[PDB]
Amino acid sequence: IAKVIYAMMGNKFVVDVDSNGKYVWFEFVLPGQPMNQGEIWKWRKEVNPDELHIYISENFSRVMDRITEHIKYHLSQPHESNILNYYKKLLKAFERSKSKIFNDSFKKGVIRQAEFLFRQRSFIQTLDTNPHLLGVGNG
Amino acid sequence: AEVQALETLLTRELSVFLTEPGSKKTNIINRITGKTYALPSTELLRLYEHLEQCRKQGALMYFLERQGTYSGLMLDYDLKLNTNAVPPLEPPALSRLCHRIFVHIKNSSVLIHFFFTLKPEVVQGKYGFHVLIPGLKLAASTKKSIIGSLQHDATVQKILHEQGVTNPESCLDPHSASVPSLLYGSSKLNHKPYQLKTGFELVFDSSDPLESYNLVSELSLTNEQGSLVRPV
Repeated sequence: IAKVIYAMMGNKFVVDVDSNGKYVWFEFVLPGQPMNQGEIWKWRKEVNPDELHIYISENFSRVMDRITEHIKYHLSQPHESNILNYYKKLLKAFERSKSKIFNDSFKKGVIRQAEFLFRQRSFIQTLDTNPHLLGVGNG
Repeated sequence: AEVQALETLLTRELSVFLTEPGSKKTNIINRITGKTYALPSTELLRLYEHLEQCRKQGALMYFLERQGTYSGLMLDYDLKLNTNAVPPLEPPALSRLCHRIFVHIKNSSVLIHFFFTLKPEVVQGKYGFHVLIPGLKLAASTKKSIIGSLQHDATVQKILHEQGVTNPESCLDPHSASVPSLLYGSSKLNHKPYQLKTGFELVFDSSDPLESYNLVSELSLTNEQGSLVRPV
């Protein structure tokens, strides 16, 4: 799940280690979302990636039920004993595991695993190093 | 369990067949989400069959269709009876109605399967009637002339009077042929879908004046290649 999440939004979140050895999440603010005044079009510190939790709970269901529909369609066609046993067992196991994504401990584990994938070496010390760029309220 | 084929079809095969909601090229429209489609005959008959299996098991559907330059005869009757007692549509009454519409359409362009459906009743305003005649294709101002003639018709008034109907006229909407209709089995908002009582057939001569068919496909106005019915 962490790899799929990184595949779909590996460009909006980064993780780096601070001076205290604590992982820190950064989010790239885009227009049209709740946010303070003046941080548009620039990164911001995130103590806890709430947007990541909301996304993994809401938009992942799209791929989940899409693949469920694909399995159902593939089961529709007639074949040998494979459709009678293997696809049925796979569908049962998958529908059993579908509800996991709404659990809290599962989400925490997924986030902790994705911390490794979203890691970007040499990000904190290269932050705000360009003297010719000055962040303002419009960008 | 079945009906899933319908959403899979709509999302995958029918997705490429997008039509403008306000465009007149569309033929099949669903009012659930305001989707308008202009599909060719293939997926048309496919969705007809699918809706047939759905109606075999049940459920409620809200599909619509609009009559184009060529279509059959679909009419709506707002029979607001005085009392909520069923006047069962006897074969003589249906024969009288068929003969009256026959003689009404004789004095027009000429070169027939008759399908009758009614309300499940138990409702204020009593029931209504929707006769469907998809044999011919004369969707033009002649349909408006026929609508006016039936509005001025008196035999159907006494035919309804024989059934104890206090609404001899005004049941047929003047815009019957100029508004979209619904396929058989398409229910109304908070209303049970209609049921068929009997389906008969006959033939017209240019000189001398049921569970064995795909009923949705046959009754479709835009389905020229139906089996039971033919595009006269």
